[PDB]
Amino acid sequence: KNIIIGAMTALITPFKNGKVDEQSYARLIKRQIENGIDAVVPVGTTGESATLTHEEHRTCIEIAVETCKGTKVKVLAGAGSNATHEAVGLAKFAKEHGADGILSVAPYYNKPTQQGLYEHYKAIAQSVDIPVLLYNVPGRTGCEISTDTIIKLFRDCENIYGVKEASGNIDKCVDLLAHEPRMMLISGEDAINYPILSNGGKGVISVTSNLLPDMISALTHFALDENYKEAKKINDELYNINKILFCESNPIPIKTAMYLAGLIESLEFRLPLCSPSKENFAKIEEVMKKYKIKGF
Amino acid sequence: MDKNIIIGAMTALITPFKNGKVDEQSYARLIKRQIENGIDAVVPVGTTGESATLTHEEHRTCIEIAVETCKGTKVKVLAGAGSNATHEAVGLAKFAKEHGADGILSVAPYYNKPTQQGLYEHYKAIAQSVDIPVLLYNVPGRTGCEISTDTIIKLFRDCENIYGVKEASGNIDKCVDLLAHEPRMMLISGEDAINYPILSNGGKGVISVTSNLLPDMISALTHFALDENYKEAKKINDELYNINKILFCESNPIPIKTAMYLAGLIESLEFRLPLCSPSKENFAKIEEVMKKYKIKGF
Amino acid sequence: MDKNIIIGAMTALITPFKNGKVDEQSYARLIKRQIENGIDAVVPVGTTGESATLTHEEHRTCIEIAVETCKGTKVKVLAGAGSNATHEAVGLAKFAKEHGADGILSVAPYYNKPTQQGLYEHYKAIAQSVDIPVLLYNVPGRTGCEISTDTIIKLFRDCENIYGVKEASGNIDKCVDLLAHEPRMMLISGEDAINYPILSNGGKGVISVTSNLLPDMISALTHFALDENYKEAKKINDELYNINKILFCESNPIPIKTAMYLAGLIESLEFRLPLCSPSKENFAKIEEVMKKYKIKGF
Amino acid sequence: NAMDKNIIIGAMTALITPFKNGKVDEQSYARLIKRQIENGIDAVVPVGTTGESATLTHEEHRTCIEIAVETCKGTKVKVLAGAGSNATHEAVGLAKFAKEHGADGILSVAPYYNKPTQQGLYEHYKAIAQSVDIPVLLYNVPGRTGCEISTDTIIKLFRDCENIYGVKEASGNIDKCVDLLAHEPRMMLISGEDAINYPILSNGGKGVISVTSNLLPDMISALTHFALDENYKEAKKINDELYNINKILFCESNPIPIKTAMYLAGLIESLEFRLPLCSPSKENFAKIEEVMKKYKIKGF
Ligand SMILES: [Cl-]
Ligand SMILES: [Cl-]
Ligand SMILES: [Cl-]
Ligand SMILES: [Cl-]
Ligand SMILES: [Cl-]
Ligand SMILES: [Cl-]
Ligand SMILES: [Cl-]
Ligand SMILES: [Cl-]
Ligand SMILES: [Cl-]
Ligand SMILES: [Cl-]
Repeated sequence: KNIIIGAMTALITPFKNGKVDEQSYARLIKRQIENGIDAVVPVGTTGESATLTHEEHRTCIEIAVETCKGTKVKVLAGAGSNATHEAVGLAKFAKEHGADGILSVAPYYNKPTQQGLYEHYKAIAQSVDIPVLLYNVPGRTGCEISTDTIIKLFRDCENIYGVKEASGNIDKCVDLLAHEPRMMLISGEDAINYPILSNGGKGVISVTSNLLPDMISALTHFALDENYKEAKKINDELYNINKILFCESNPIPIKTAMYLAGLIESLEFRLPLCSPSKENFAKIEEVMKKYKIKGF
Repeated sequence: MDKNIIIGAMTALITPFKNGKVDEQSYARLIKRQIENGIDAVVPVGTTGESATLTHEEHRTCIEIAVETCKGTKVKVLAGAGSNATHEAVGLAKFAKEHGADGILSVAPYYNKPTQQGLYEHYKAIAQSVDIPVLLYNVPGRTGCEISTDTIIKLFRDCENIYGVKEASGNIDKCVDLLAHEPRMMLISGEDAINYPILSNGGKGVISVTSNLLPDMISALTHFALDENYKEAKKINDELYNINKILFCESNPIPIKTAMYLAGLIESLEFRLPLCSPSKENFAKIEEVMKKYKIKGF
Repeated sequence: MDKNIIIGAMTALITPFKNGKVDEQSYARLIKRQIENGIDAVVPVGTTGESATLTHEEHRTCIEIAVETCKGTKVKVLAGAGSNATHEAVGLAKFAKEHGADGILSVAPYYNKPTQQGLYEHYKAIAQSVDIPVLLYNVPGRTGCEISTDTIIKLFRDCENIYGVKEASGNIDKCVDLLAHEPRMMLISGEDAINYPILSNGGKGVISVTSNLLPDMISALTHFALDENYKEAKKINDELYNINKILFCESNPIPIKTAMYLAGLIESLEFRLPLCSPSKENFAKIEEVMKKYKIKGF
Repeated sequence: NAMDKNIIIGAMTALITPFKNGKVDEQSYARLIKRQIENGIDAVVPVGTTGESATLTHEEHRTCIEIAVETCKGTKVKVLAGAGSNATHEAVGLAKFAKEHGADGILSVAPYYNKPTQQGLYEHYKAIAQSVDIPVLLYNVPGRTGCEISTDTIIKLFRDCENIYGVKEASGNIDKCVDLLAHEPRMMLISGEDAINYPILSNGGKGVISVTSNLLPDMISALTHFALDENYKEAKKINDELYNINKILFCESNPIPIKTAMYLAGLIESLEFRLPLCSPSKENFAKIEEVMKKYKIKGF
């Protein structure tokens, strides 16, 4: 198996005057690289994938690929869709523009059956020869990839190598690795990075690492090296920030934090996303004071 | 206040496929069948119509066919036009208008979970971009978000052409809340099994999946209720419960297309991935349930 | 079949405390006030009456006071008598009958989560133990289990004295399901905000929290609906929505007892732990909502 | 602070209660407890949910606690008696009752059915804790009670009451477990969900109150002891091996599946429950029967 594992960041997409701030994007990626991160995920949920155009999607993947060139950092591009023909197109597109692998979210809104999910991902995996990571996030999609479906896809499709789980369900994580220990289970929920890793998970795709790349990468690496004592210490230390970064829908809080930290110049979203309430803005600002935030 | 509205018995149209493409002649035939069986409006390219997997050109074709087929009749076209990206939703609204839609149905942003403030700005932008009626669509089970009663009411009061909401949330308490606080809006049932309860509380129409198969029955239920013939409306809602329930034994529109195929109303049981045929067990359950109903032909 | 029934407008009675004991004089006055304001039955020692924290002797006293206060009137006593242990629930049913109850309300077993087969056997045992009417009570948010439609219908058909169900599940779909398949049963609303929708679908009464405070309004709503005056019933249901909602801002009966205290209808705002007074903020919200309503004294 | 040091942790079993001809089978109960003791178990919990507390009489409650205390006497095994109620006055009475009958501590479930507020829950447990001088373990199980003890409430009770020493969590919410131990690392977090015993322990949890251990006490006790010694590799191996049985033991409401397994294993003579509990469906019975055949089940 070719795989992409370790500490990985779901990159925010900075905007300036309604456009992707391309210089800022490259600079943010360089900061990730210099702080121990193993891979970056351009144009996922945290990157406002829903509201980007196809050309902007291309631009972000290209910038990620170029910034990571000559480094150990890989690019796991977001490429999911709820239409199979579109997801196949996107997987091919990502590979065309130099991605090392793709993250492909379960179809949102149209609620396919397990058989549909199996055929969806089989089509995607067959369209490219790079690694594919499934992404289960039922609170956002309205559907769940069952354990049996994930395992069948892993066993049947050479390049499907694991799943990013964002379902708040540690029982499912036990189920997955007890039955198919060969897969790469990746945490998609920051607050529980340590519990997932301590049960044999092999990485994280993190929102929090946008702000604290050094701490998330340290946690992940400690855990992978079976230094559970030190990984847990960091996971506990991070709980407050990990929680507050979801006080409103991601990436509203993380972009607010990045702005407060002076890491992006404009606190700007594309509708229907918008700035947080004053109460939540103030909570985010206060929680941040307890952490050492690396600059550029 | 004096909004234009689209209400009454309405159908969320399925989209038939043939050899991987939209079967345009079948689509027209199905719409004419709805018209001839008492339906007041049709919704092309919504969820039941597999909007997620149609191309932009197909979206255009389906709307154009619906508009053309309804010409020379009272039947209105309420086009599906929602997106989870506000700039896209605005473009879809203008696009539907340009192609002759009488109004638009605009689903709450799915997957990206905007806040209420974001939902308000989303729909304000859409409503400002066209001069035709806009019906909000709340279906939290699919979208991952809910347009709150406060937000719906604020939109209704602030934007002239937002005239109501299609509710698909299995929450009759919310239906009471909405009409108690803002009795001028058009509340539209988006859940077939509870069509009668929504109408009897002051709802003014339905956007139905079941009416694809049984348009005459859904039409009668709605008009009985609008005329305050509640005993007759309830009787039909009760008779329809079994089919209303089986049409969601797998995710819509898998069961309704299966039923249309079984009834001989479409030629092939064909979907676009990630949708697919139902399990053999569910296929058989649908077939058995249908035997209790008189299904209008062409 | 021709079952004895207890239907119409009914009140889930609060239990007033004074110095840590049941205030028996207050209890009697509160019941007389319900009788004088058009209520058809009262329910002593249910959830709203803090049944969990009353002793066996207090349970006895409350039932005896309800029965005595209702003598010489048409008002019925539907006594709370459920338990999560079948042997206990049988004992409670016999006990309620012994002390003069006209029927019993028997909640689905809480906490131990029996299966449908277990629920069927539970209620079959209870119904066999007495010759008075038994009303099932489904409230999954409190019990952790749900009596399915099939189970309810099987019980109704198999056990002569089980005559229907109080539904408090926020699920109008299930109300449709129940009466579409078994129209002979008495469906009773257990959720005040949706009293009208349940009645307009053929429900035959309510067991209300709000009627503690506004008995004449709940009675009128119910009787308008039973006479098929749906416009008038809906008008009251809509007017009541604000109070109906605020009465659950914290777990019932915390808000209703607060409201009764604010209205001057009980002397002290006293609960038995683990119930306690509402937050300062919720106390203020309840007071403000009440200002819009006419409240009758004794 | 003596009390702060008095805890009951390690591998613990939520005991089933065997019936024979509608009565508690006292000989069988003693025998089953001895089997737990001889297979590495650190404490037993008589008359909890798994023991069908809801349907036992007060006299049967006393009998079960007495048998547990006597059987554990002279061993290091502790008795953590079920003593919760949704009425505070009753819960206080039950705590005193458990103490007077020799229990080492009590397990006290969050009030079911009546849905108290967090302030009510705090007052409920403060009353209970002040009534006895033995350890109290809170028990959060929202799917059964209809309420949840919030992290803030749990931490406040731990900080305010000397003898409230931790919480048994059965909420399938590992985030909450992180939250609890990140903010109050001195408490004893106890797993109440067998399938995730290892994840809870590896995050600093200090024991389990197990249903599965009724059937496989040796495997649950080995897992727990490995984890407490930071041999995570070996603890995880057992947790993984156990997943199939841990899952099937909840195919219907506990203790329906565990009693079915005990019966099929010959560890109790009859598959008998008190209503409203009853035997499982034919489908689930068969699933339980087949899953068991992959495990080694110790006899007496
Ligand atoms: Cl499925
Ligand atoms: Cl296996
Ligand atoms: Cl903004
Ligand atoms: Cl604000
Ligand atoms: Cl099949
Ligand atoms: Cl007696
Ligand atoms: Cl069941
Ligand atoms: Cl307060
Ligand atoms: Cl609270
Ligand atoms: Cl703290």
